[PDB]
Amino acid sequence: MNITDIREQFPILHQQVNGHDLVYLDSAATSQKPRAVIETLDKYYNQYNSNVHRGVHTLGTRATDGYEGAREKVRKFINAKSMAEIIFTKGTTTSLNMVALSYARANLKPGDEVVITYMEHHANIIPWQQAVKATGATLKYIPLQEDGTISLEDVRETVTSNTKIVAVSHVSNVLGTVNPIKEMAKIAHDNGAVIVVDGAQSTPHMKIDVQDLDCDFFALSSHKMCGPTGVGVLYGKKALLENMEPAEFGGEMIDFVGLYESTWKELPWKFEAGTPIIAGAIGLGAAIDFLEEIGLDEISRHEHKLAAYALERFRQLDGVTVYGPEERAGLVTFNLDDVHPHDVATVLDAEGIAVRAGHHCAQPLMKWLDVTATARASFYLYNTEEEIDKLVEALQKTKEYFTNVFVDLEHHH
Amino acid sequence: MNITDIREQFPILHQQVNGHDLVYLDSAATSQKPRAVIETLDKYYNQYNSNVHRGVHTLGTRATDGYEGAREKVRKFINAKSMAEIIFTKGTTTSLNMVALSYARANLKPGDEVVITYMEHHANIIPWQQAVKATGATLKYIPLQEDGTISLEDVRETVTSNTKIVAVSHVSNVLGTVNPIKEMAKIAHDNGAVIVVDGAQSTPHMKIDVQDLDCDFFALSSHKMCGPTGVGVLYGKKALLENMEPAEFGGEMIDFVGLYESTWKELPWKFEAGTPIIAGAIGLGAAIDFLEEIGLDEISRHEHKLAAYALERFRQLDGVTVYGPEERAGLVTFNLDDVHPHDVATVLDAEGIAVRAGHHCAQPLMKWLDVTATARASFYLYNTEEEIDKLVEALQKTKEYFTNVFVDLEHHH
Ligand SMILES: Cc1ncc(COP(=O)(O)O)c(/C=N/[C@H](CS)C(=O)O)c1O
Ligand SMILES: Cc1ncc(COP(=O)(O)O)c(/C=N/[C@H](CS)C(=O)O)c1O
Repeated sequence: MNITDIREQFPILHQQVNGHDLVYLDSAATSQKPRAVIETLDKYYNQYNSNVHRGVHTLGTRATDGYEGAREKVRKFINAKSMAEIIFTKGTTTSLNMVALSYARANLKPGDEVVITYMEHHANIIPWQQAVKATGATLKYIPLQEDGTISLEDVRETVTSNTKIVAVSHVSNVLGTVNPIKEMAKIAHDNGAVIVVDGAQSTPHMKIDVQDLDCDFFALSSHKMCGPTGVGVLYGKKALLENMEPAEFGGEMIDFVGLYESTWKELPWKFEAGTPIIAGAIGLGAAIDFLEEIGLDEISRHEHKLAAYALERFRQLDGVTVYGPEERAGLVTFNLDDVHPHDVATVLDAEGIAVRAGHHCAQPLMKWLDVTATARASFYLYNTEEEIDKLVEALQKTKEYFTNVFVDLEHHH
Repeated sequence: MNITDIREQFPILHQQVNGHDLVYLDSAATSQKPRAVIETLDKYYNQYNSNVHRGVHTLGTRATDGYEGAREKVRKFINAKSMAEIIFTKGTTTSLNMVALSYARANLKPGDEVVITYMEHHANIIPWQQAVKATGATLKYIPLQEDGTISLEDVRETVTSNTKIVAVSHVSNVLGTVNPIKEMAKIAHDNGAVIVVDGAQSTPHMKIDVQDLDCDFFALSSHKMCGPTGVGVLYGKKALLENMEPAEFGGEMIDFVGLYESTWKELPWKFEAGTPIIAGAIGLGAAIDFLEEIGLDEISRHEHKLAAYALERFRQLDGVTVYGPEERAGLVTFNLDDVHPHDVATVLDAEGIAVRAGHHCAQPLMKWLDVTATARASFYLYNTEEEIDKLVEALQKTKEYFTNVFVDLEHHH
């Protein structure tokens, strides 16, 4: 795995910001794309764009074969058994809302529980809050251990015979924790519940095999895994999708439409109403080909190396707190003592470094952490240890800078 | 308006299919894109892709300014009063489903009516069938005149004081009829109902001014108007959106998230959950700049010329039926006597010509027309009368060809 040759494929990395080489450490907010994906979108619009299915003309057939070809690439990439289980959506958030509307609101009654965790992103909280309110069910939270991991004993305790859905992140976008999803799915299934996995932050960075995880649903976003914006996938086991009703209705997802009643197409098209995200899905297929050629296990190994390096170097800084466990995915969320993280991010961008500040769409977790906001640097296959050095040197300088302005200000008054 | 200079901007037009120059007459299924839009997507991914809002770093700020900049371009393009009324969605179909879920299912009771028309596309039928079933309301259809137009007297008769929603196409994707939306909105409003306008086939081809139409909601798709796939808009009057709940829930559309309850952001972001369709929406902004530079009234005038030319030349063909009115948008749906339209489309694609065959997502209309399927040639700003000549010459040849094989076959047996 040669990071020079990989970085050469991403045109956006090669520019300056504020007079310094760009150091992009915000891939958990969104990833950058390689020429193979951008040129796949260009070839689509320059050569074979047309609407898909009912192919009667040559371009239509090429676009349809491109779109359904990318569906098979996704199926193989997450090792689903069938294309019927792969639905294209606009992103993880819409995929999780479809499960909450079509599966939860059909299957919850008073007394039933949906169980989630305090580290969930909003997209894997709010649809369940609304689904339990619609149905009179109960929402419950699995508690976290002090390092931000989940114990399977707390899972066993929280999940009961009244639990119908457990919904949990594969990897946290704030703590970097990799949750024990395969063992959580066994506990859910032992209690008669399904498990819904939010895979937005695991899919780009490590191999996913839905048959080994035995998850009932799994959701992911293209824009975090070198693919186009505006596209995602919902995987669900075929026997559950077959019994769920559509979340949206219109052309392409019907078989017969009468004045008052309609019948639906087979899977997966039952869940894809209207003209689909044709270019984006073909571009996500190209992103998967690109990542597979590098190797997801190679990419996870490089991120293990960068995360171990970063946590060591952050422990060299005084006055910095990092949240979450030592064993983790490729990201570090932190705060500097006495500097607001938005000001940390502002000053780092003046040195060319892009990180994110705020609650990262996880307000209940920030409350658990007893902070109002954090800064996060996150890594992917095109980042290097030299970029981590630049980050830790800039945080040192930021600390000294805010120390010096404070000392100066205090002496002034 | 110079069609040579416009066609030079669309790289896809310049190729052969089956050894003949491509003649693309399927823009009502999807439009082709000019280099200005494809290069806007390339510049986004090559230079300033990042996630949007809470901008702390330079690329994030550029992408956010691009995305919200395209929102203002849309506002001005349809003459909405505020960006709060412009919501980005994945397409017309999702925009109409959001009104059916968030407005209709909140506002219908037994005895209330939703009124639509027999020429509606499925995307403006099925969400209302489901919304009235969910609520116990009643679905009613405005009947059509014999040429496939709607009389305002039938509108007045169908719409009653129990009607809460009238939903109607601006332009039919099969008949080419341009419906009298501004006068239908007055009739709806006089009865206490809102009007929902499906503008998928009008927006690409003629100026839209939502203040003059006085529509309460209006839905459109980027891919039909020279823009990227996977993106659309829902416009709704601000006072109606402010009272509607979100259709999907997650990050970006909240203000506060507690364990069990959340509060929503202001408009329009209340309706945009999760990472948005960043590249696609910036590319739809480029498509609008491109169309505005040509002039929507110029484009409508060129399509009036092509449609008048086509209807005259089709009346030169024996054994061909065209459906719908003489005054129409830029499309012609037809059948050849005794040839199935799928075989018409197959044979035309052997001469390089792309048209569409089937029910065009309007099965109740096909039943009204007493056919099971039709062929459709549809035009846009890059098509010419020479392409119509090629179409009518090929239909003549198709007719003779099927005549000759039949005569031959009959003599054989
Ligand atoms: C664990 C996890 N779950 C769901 C989401 C929502 O994904 P999206 O915004 O692509 O719909 C995300 C996206 N998180 C944001 C922006 S992707 C971030 O971490 O900056 C996520 O990380
Ligand atoms: C009048 C009208 N209403 C709604 C739609 C659905 O638009 P989309 O598929 O972009 O969600 C369409 C799209 N019609 C199809 C494919 S765009 C066609 O006519 O071939 C339409 O024409």
